[PDB]
Amino acid sequence: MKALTARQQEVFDLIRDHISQTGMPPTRAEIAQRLGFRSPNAAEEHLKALARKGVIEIVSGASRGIRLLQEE
Repeated sequence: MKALTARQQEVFDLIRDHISQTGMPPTRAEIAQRLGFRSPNAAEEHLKALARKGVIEIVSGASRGIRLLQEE
């Protein structure tokens, strides 16, 4: 249906893993630090590619604010 590339699928798996442990979605600092990104704008660009294909809503304003929608 809508296929995800390997490093954007690592960003999507950290969103599902923090909801399964805590209830809530992660910050853009947790996505850059826990997966291992040298520039935090590369973690933000893979998060934008997940919203542009159609799998998440980025709630722009809330720090822990990424709502899980679709995969397939």
